[PDB]
Amino acid sequence: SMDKLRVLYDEFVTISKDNLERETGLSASDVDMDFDLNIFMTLVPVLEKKVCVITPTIEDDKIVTMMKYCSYQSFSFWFLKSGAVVKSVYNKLDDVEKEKFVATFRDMLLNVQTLISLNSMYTRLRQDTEDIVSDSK
Ligand code: NI
Repeated sequence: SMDKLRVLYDEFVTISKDNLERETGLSASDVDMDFDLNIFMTLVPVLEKKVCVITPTIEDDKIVTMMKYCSYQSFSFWFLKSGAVVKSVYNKLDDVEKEKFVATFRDMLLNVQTLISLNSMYTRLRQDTEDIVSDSK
């Protein structure tokens, strides 16, 4: 599940870096997928509120809208470098790579949705054990 995300995330980063460095002239900072997963998890709720709920059948134009609301300065590889958003990069792509980028972003937000649900199972199992420990004191 982290496995299919790391494929997507690395695609998303390769595409983003190419455009970001070309357009700004600045050098990307180092990738930390884990740091960026946290950022993505904060972001999913805010995209669902700002635009619409994220379902596996969410339409292209809805994703493309969400790309306006995702700031590269928040992520490891672009930390505080410039004001670029994901749409800023979509807009520099040719019409073929636009479809790939929409697919990659959509599929990445889906894997992040499944990562959120798994994480709140891990915390449920942890509460279930913590409740046992304190129900002796
Ligand atoms: Ni290009």
